[PDB]
Order: sequence, then C-alpha cells, then structure tokens
Amino acid sequence: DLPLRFPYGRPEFLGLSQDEVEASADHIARPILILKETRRLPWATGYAEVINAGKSTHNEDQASCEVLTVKVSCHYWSLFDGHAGSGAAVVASRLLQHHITEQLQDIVDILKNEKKIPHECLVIGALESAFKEMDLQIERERSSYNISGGCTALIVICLLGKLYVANAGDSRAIIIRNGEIIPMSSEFTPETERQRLQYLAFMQPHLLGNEFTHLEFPRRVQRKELGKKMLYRDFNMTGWAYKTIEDEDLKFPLIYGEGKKARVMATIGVTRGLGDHDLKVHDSNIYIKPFLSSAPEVRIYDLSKYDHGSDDVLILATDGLWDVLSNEEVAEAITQFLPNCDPDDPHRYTLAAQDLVMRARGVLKDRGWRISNDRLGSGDDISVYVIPLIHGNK
Amino acid sequence: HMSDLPLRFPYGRPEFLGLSQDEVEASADHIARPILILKETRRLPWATGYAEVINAGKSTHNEDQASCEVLTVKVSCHYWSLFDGHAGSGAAVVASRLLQHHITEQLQDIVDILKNIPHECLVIGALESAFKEMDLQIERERSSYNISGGCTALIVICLLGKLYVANAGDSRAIIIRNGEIIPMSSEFTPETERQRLQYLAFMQPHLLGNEFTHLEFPRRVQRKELGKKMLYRDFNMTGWAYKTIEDEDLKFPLIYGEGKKARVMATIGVTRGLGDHDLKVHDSNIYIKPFLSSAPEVRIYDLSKYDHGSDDVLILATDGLWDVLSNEEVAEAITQFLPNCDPDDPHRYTLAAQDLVMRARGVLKDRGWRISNDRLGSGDDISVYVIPLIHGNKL
Ligand SMILES: [Mg+2]
Ligand SMILES: [Mg+2]
Ligand SMILES: [Mg+2]
Ligand SMILES: [Mg+2]
Repeated sequence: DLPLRFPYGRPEFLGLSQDEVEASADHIARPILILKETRRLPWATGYAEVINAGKSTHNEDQASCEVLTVKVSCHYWSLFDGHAGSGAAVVASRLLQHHITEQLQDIVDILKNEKKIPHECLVIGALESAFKEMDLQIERERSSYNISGGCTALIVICLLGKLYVANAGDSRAIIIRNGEIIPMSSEFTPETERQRLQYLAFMQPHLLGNEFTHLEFPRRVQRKELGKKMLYRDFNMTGWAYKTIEDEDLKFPLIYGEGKKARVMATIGVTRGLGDHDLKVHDSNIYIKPFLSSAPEVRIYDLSKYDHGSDDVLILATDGLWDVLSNEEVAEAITQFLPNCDPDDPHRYTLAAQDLVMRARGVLKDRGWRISNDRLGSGDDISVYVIPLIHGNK
Repeated sequence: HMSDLPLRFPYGRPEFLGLSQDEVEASADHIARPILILKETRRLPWATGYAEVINAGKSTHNEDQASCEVLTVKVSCHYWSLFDGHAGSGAAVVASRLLQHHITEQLQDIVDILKNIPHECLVIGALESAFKEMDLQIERERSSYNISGGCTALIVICLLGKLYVANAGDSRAIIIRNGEIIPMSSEFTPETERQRLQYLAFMQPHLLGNEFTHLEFPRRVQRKELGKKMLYRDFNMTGWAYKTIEDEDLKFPLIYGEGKKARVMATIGVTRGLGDHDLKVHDSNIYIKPFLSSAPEVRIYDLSKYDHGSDDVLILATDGLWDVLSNEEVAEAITQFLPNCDPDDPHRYTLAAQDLVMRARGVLKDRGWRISNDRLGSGDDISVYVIPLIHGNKL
C-alpha cells in the first residue's frame, strides 16, 4: 500500500548492480557474495554473506560499514537480521548511524576534553539512546512508509581507541585474540529473557489477552493435569517447584519451546531489536511489541591494552552463522585459515569471512545443506564481518 | 497496629549460644560491646564457628539473628542462616525460627526425586519458594503478632554433597579455598537493583504517589534547571545521556545516594529480604514493600570437585563485617589465623569467627571504634559463621 523508505538491496559496499543482486537470491545455488578486493573497507574489514535456503524470498540480513564524523572520526560496523520482511533491516542499515552520530555529538566535547560519570558511560548512553531513537523513528514512519517487519541490531563503533559493541537481538560478536575467545555480546531470546518477560506479564496481565499464562511449565499443560501437582517456574525462580494446576495454568505458555527455538507468545524467537511495532499473535489482536525491547547491551574492548597480531579479529555475524557453528569452531576456522594468507594481503579477512560462511552454509546435494561431519548446514541468511584488530593498535 | 499485638517469639540471641537471659543482658552492652562466641561445651554441626557482637548504640537490641541446625527431609540437610534485622528484631527472630521449616517442607516435595530438569534446579526452586513462603507467613501472622520490622536473609544448606547459598539482602558469603576467594553471593542494594526498581516505577507510576520520579540524575535536580539539558539515566540505560528537565524530573529521585547511603524512596538501603510488609516512606502513605522482594539468588558450590583442607572455609557474615572488611582482608585474616590452631581443635573455627568479628569491630577510642590503620570500625551488629568445608568432603 505505502511506499518503501529505501529500495531493497544488499550492502552498498558490495557494489552490486541489480542483476548481480538477483543472481544472489538463488535458494539452490546460494552464491556466497564477498567484498571485491578492488573495494576496501575500513581496517580492510572482510565481509561475506549468502541467502537463506528458501524461508524468505529476499536475504533479510543487512549491513553497513563506514567512517562517521562526529562534530572526531568514528569507525562503524553494523548487522541487522531482519524477520517478517526486509523493511526494518534496510531502514536501520541506513539510518541508525545518523542516530549514533547525533547522540555522540551531544557528548563529543566531553570526550575530547554527585555521581561521577566516566566518559565511556557517556558513549554507552549515546549508543543506548541511539537504538531507542532508531525505533520511534521507525514507529512514527510506519504509517507513511512500508517498513516491513523487524530486525535485530548488532553494531560496533571504534571511538577514541575503544570498541563499543552494542547488541539488541540474537546476532553475536566475539573477539579471537591469540586463540582465546572473548565474547563481546549476549543474545536476547525468550530463553535468556524469560524472567523479564514473565514479570512483565505478571505486572500487566492484560498484555496476555486472557490467552496466555506467564508461568512456565516443563511441557504443555492440558486439562488432564488440572488439580494435580506439577513443576512450575515463575519470574522469581531460576529453579522449579510444585504447584497445583488451577485453571489459568491451562492457557498457552508465554514462553514455549526449548533453547534457540523458544518463542514468546507462540510468535517470535528473539526478544530485542527494532521494528515489529504492529506484530500480533497468530490470528489474534494481541500485540507482541510490549514484550520486546530496543535496548542494547553494550560491551567495551580497550584496544590500547593489547598489541594485536594480523590474526586477532573481531567476528560479527548473524545467527545464521552461530546456529550451526560454535564460538570454538569459528575460532578454529579463523586461526587455521588466516596463517595460510600473506599477513599484508588486504583480501585476507574477506577470504576468512568467506571461509566462515562456507563452513556454515555447506553443500546442497539430495539430503539438504550439509556442512562438516554431515551436520545440517544453516538455512538462514548468513552475514559475517571479520574485523582485524591490528588496525586498532594504539 | 502491630504495636498492640503480643510477640510471636520472645527476643533472644541465637538459641545455639545457650545464653541465659542474664547472659543476654550482659551481651547488649554498647560500650564494652562484648563479642559473644559459641561455648566449647556446645558444638555446632561441622564444628561450625560463630561469633557475634552488638552494634555500637544505633538500636537497643542486636538485630542480627542466626540459626544453625541439621534438618531432616522425610535425608539430612545442614542449615546455616543469617538474618540482618532492621527497624525492629521481630522479623529476624521469626525468620531465624521458621524459615527452616519452610525449607524442610519444600524439600520434602522433591526428596523422592533427589535420592532416586536437573536436580540442582529443584533444590534451587525449593529454596526460592521457601523464602517466598516465609514472607507471606510473616504477612499473615503480622495481624496476630508483633513481627516488627524486616530482615535480610542469607542461608546455606548442604544437601547431597552440594552447598546452596541463597541470599536475599546485603549479607555476603565467600569461600576461601587455599587462599583464593570464591564469591558465593551478591548483595541486593539500590545500586545493584537500580534498573529493576526504575522499571517497576515506570510500569506502575502509582507506586511513586506523585512524590518521586523513576529517572536517575547525577545530582539532585533543582527547579532552577527547568528547561536545561542534564544527564539522565533510565531503566534501560547503563550509561548516561542528555534530556531537557521537565517538571516531573523535579520530583524526588526513586534512587538517590551512593554506597551505603544509597536509598530507595529515601527509606531503605537494602532491597531484598523478609518482612517490612507495612513499611512506609518517611512521614507518608507510600508503601515500600512493592519494590522489595523476598526472592534469593542461589549459588551452588559442589563439595566433591575438590578435597578441602582444614582451612578451607565458607564465611557467612552480615554487612556489619563487609562494610569495613573487604573479601581480601577477610581472606588475609582467615589464612593468617587458622594455621595457628591445632587442626583437631573443635574450637578452631569459632576462634577464627571471633578474630573476624574483632578485626571488624575494633577498639574503643575517645573518637569511637577504630580498627587497623586508624580506619573507622564497624558500628553495626556483626555476626560471622566460619564453616569448615572439610566436613563436606566426598565419602
Ligand atoms: Mg532474518
Ligand atoms: Mg537469522
Ligand atoms: Mg540490622
Ligand atoms: Mg547490618
């Protein structure tokens, strides 16, 4: 009905032209696109991506990477895993950096120059406000532009010799530094956020629409067990204890499923990010957005405290990577791939990124996408940054 | 009112001290501040050490309470507990007598699973429910008995070779194992709980009674700054950003202060525990209890992954100790003291407990109580358990 805020596409730094773009969206070939060696990114950052194995017509991942000027320079990398549409992810790929820039400008003069407030806390609050302000802008432009769906957001900035990794979703950032894995992010899923979700449904039961219960049970409760004792978990418990099933325990659980496929209100499997303002429950007028948050967790890495080698890297990747490769596998692939490349070859990290995507996507024969050890490959969109920390050395 | 009701229990010191009430009287001296230790004639489970000392004058009674016994689930469950009472001794006395019965009963619900979802998660759950049920019982009995004030609750059980440390308050548990400090709990303060507190006030603004705002500011906002930009911090923020000050920012902050002066609606400086069901904001009608919680955090230490020594101890203490002694000073004091008593001396850990209390309490000057390096001594009630992990070893 309404116009697109921006045309759909792939990251601008891939310099694709719209016929290249549609050769990319091949669900059976799944071509791995990489940054052309002729186009260098900040810090010679490597990038690689690939479309899902069928579940959405378009690659709903997006990514932006550039050097911001704050009136000081600020390096920037972003990944947005869109869902239920490409809209939010494209909008955030273009506009979040503007919000980050505006928030940093409020505080840039404190940075170059009664609760005591460290300067990092100002930078963190600028990122925190920037995510909040990117939402809101999506919220208010919903009714004028077709900004479909929702997206997670994972961004990194390098400001004054520190990395700030700010995550609101289930993408993941890790540093691989001389083989050790430094996690720079945590995921926001119905699993990791259960207590927050439960407590909010408890404090505001009208958000459940008399269709869900905020209590969590080992398996689905059917009227079969009404009046029997059963294990339950409330927002205040990490553990389990017994309760007599008392009618309302019959409703669909607010949190259901195990692990990576736990879902809030039978609908969404990630609890933070942007968009999803009008997202409702399957065939229902219950809104999901009260339960989601745009608020990112922000972690800091001081680049000045370590002399990083050619192989010490920050990996940014959407769940498409991490859904099949552990942190340890990614570290093993990185540390085994990069020593085979000339350390002064600017393409190194793109090829490392291509290696990671390859190892998560796999090869399609007749048994579906398989990676190493005959494991199912990832059928999701996969986007990978490989950021060489050697260019952040003081 | 509660003042018209009889006491649920008479005031006393921990039962296991076997103090006659002449001895109890002798112990509530605020000038000599006598350090009470466990009589060698009364052994505690695991030869557990215990020492305590009354506050320097800020309340007529020692408002700490402590309970130590071997419970039986119908299996054996060792139980140590500290309650830092406030605004009265009633909650802490009641909790020191009745929380164990809630624990026993919640454990009975899962005892058959234990000796025949991970099992730890069931023990954890029982503790979390027991705390909720010890509150609630206080909440109902409130109407028939004078269960004054509130208290924090730090408890430890040993069940089937694991220690569960359930903390709701600002007492602290640490293991000192071969000189290293293994933290077994986190305090629940207006600072550590800021975002929970702010978000609850955001969700339920009626809890502020139009006297408070949920936003935090680097200092108290003055009316003079209406319309100007100021750093603020909201519930979803760890950092600070700018905002224009808008009338509602002039209300008194929900969280204001730093360290132990940090307070919630200018009334309470600890945010978890039992009791306080009728606690109200300083001169007013705003109830504090909606922001309080009885839910402990539970941490597990597996007593089989390590063959513990004579000097490997779990230290439980109320903030009377941790307010003037850091974890490392406590570790310094344990590792310096315990090597100097016969390993087979059953009074070993009570003496270490006493030494900890004494190192926190200090000596009396014309200026007040001072510890080492002319530092100010603790003026609070101090209660310390030294629990020797050697008694938790395999087999
Ligand atoms: Mg997606
Ligand atoms: Mg994905
Ligand atoms: Mg007290
Ligand atoms: Mg105290």
